[PDB]
Amino acid sequence: KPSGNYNYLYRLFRKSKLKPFERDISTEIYQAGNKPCNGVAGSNCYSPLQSYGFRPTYGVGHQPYRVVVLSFELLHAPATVCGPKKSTNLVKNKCVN
Amino acid sequence: STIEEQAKTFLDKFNHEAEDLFYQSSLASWNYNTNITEENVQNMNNAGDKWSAFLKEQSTLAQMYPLQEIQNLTVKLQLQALQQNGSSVLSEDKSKRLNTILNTMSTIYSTGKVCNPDNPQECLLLEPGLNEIMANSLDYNERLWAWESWRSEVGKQLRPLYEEYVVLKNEMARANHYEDYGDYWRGDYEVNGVDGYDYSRGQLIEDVEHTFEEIKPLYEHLHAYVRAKLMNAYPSYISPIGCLPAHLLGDMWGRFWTNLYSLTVPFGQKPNIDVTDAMVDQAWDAQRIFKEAEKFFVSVGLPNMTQGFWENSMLTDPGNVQKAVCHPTAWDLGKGDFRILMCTKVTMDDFLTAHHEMGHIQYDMAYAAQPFLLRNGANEGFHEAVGEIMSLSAATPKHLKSIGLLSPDFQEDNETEINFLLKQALTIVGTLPFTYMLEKWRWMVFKGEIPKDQWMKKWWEMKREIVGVVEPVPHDETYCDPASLFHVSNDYSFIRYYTRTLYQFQFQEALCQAAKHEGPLHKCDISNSTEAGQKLFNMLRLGKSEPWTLALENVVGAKNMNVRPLLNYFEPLFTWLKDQNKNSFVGWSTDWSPYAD
Ligand SMILES: *[C@@H]1O[C@H](CO)[C@@H](O[C@@H]2O[C@H](CO)[C@@H](O)[C@H](O)[C@H]2NC(C)=O)[C@H](O)[C@H]1NC(C)=O
Ligand SMILES: *[C@@H]1O[C@H](CO)[C@@H](O[C@@H]2O[C@H](CO)[C@@H](O)[C@H](O)[C@H]2NC(C)=O)[C@H](O)[C@H]1NC(C)=O
Ligand SMILES: *[C@@H]1O[C@H](CO)[C@@H](O[C@@H]2O[C@H](CO)[C@@H](O)[C@H](O)[C@H]2NC(C)=O)[C@H](O)[C@H]1NC(C)=O
Ligand SMILES: *[C@@H]1O[C@H](CO)[C@@H](O[C@@H]2O[C@H](CO)[C@@H](O)[C@H](O)[C@H]2NC(C)=O)[C@H](O)[C@H]1NC(C)=O
Ligand SMILES: *[C@@H]1O[C@H](CO)[C@@H](O[C@@H]2O[C@H](CO)[C@@H](O)[C@H](O)[C@H]2NC(C)=O)[C@H](O)[C@H]1NC(C)=O
Ligand SMILES: *[C@@H]1O[C@H](CO)[C@@H](O)[C@H](O)[C@H]1NC(C)=O
Repeated sequence: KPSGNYNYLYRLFRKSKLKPFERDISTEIYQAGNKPCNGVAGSNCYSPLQSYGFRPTYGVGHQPYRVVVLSFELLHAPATVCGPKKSTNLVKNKCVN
Repeated sequence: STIEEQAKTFLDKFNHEAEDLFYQSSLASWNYNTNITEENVQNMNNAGDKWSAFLKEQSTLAQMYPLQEIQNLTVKLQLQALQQNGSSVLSEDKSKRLNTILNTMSTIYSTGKVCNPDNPQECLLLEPGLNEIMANSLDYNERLWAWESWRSEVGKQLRPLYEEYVVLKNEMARANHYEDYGDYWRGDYEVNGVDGYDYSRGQLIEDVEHTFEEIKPLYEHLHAYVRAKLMNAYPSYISPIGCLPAHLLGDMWGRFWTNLYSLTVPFGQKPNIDVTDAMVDQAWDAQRIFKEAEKFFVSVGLPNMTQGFWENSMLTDPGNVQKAVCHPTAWDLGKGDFRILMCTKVTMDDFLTAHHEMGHIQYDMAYAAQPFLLRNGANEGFHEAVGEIMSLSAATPKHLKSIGLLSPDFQEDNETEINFLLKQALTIVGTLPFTYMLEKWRWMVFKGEIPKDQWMKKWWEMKREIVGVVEPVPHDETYCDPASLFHVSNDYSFIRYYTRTLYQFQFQEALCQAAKHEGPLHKCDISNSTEAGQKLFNMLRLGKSEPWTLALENVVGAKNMNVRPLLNYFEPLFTWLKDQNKNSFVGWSTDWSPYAD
């Protein structure tokens, strides 16, 4: 939207890199220095959530893109979700298979 | 838990927030600049002051990381470019006084008036009419009256303000460990901690004075020719062995001599190339010019336009009521948005200005990957040189005879060669002495070598010694001539116009060797040659990440600025000139004066 769309965030400060397929929703103050800050913004203690400034007058490379990541998995189940095929018509008076 | 790992943590957040706020402010500024209304003024000023206050708060916050323990060089560059207090290190009263006197100087320069001695109700401002009388007239007394009155009725107001601005700026620069305000200006060419590309602030003066010493053998001949020709437009006013009166040069101060071309054209019976009737009679519109420029730029190997550039840029003048000040500029609003603003017509000068602007656009497109604080030229002089070599190469007959604007044969003769080279010389090599002299004078004033009771005397002595012009009326220590210039009264640096002129021709000769040229340098084009684009893009994508004396090596092969490319470019005119002064006296004596009689 014009004048900014501040409803799409992305966290850019984490103490440890993420392990595969983990989701974190914490909003505690990331503390960079050596002094406790007890949860207030200021010097060497930053808030880790920031928002995209999406606007229509952007160049390709800053416009919001939507992503849908599919994942496939087979643990042990014999008959599960599967794609559709072609219902071979049933013939009669003719042996074959 | 170190004093370095916090720097990057702070710099990331600063980069994000600064990019956001800067985009907001620049969008507001554009919205004003292309649509002049009343509410847009406040809508722009609001975002401007918000961005300024945010930058000030980040500056007073970033003083917690001492620059002495930072080891990485990019973060050091960013912190040092962010740490400088700049102004506001003074007390409050001094700052208010300095701001007031700066605004007063700008206002007095902008709205000065001088009217006739025989009719006191017909005075004209500077811009609409004074530098028009000084540019189009041919009468001696009229030019003399204009040049004398503009300095006697507007210059005399700037001296008691300049004599305080000097002291205030000296204190503001001494409060930051610079020893004067001149060193603050030269602090742009400063480079520390590279072990092979060092450049101390003090070597700039030596470099300038050692490169100007090689131009005089050409400037002297050009001056002798211009004088031997001027002695036919105003007879019995110029002596064959004296200087040129400072009011017969072409404009108010003598910065450019290009307005003399109607008097000193070598062969006045051959019209130089001007493809303006072909463009008009072939139905060329305001978009075809930019399409051709984009095609030329994509020929050498640089990317296409961003497609956000064609929908939002303002290439045409909005007709009915959209009054917009259109001085051609290229914008870098950020976040991948590049726009161009110019009220273009269908002529040749705009056809070259389009290429000039697309030069800046390509430059800003190249280094858009660096952090925010490093989105700028390698120094204050690279941008205009990069933007200028394109237009330099886009006006050669070989290039214009392949696009279609010219006939496919167009027989060439050395007379048009000389014409074009001389018209180029009256603007390129005609301003270097004046620029060098004015910068040397301002340095010697700020440093304190010239006591405040010897300003005008030393100024006119240096003008007689270096540039070669003499005043037509004595000037005592009540006047103030340097302040009557735009760049001097508004506190703008001036040394960049002397380094751009050298970087331009250095880049040109460096790239013209990649395209494997054959003839003289002024007939080359870098189109259709992909290696030139690569050599140029190797420097375009750096920004301020590396010291400028490194980005200068990647394209040329040297470490400092040089002057051999300029003389290599001007060799033919040099020879023809050296064969034109058999009877005249090349040089000048500093004794003759238009009133010593
Ligand atoms: C140039 O600025 C003026 C002043 O803001 C604009 O005029 C009004 O702009 C508002 C903003 O949306 C509109 O709602 C009004 O309808 C406009 N009034 C008129 C009489 O046009 C103007 O629109 C701006 N120019 C352009 C091209 O948008
Ligand atoms: C600290 O310095 C190092 C090298 O001196 C930088 O490392 C470069 O980082 C960029 C992007 O992160 C890479 O594209 C380069 O390949 C890296 N160079 C090398 C030699 O590996 C590092 O970026 C600097 N720190 C910061 C915060 O920029
Ligand atoms: C920038 O300005 C400040 C003053 O506004 C200079 O003085 C330092 O200010 C900090 C902040 O209060 C103090 O903690 C220091 O004790 C001051 N003195 C120092 C650091 O010597 C500061 O020095 C200036 N920095 C630069 C690079 O000019
Ligand atoms: C750059 O190269 C292109 C392609 O080789 C040139 O375009 C062709 O030039 C020939 C020469 O007369 C024409 O016959 C073709 O019709 C052109 N092709 C097109 C698609 O226009 C172009 O002239 C070269 N430019 C320069 C300055 O050398
Ligand atoms: C332009 O080139 C022509 C030759 O292409 C030059 O004409 C010759 O100049 C020399 C110089 O003394 C004479 O000895 C020859 O007799 C000339 N040739 C003819 C056919 O008359 C001309 O001087 C050149 N002009 C410039 C300004 O470079
Ligand atoms: C640039 O755009 C033109 C037409 O818009 C296209 O033909 C050409 O392939 C493009 N080149 C690049 C490098 O995108």
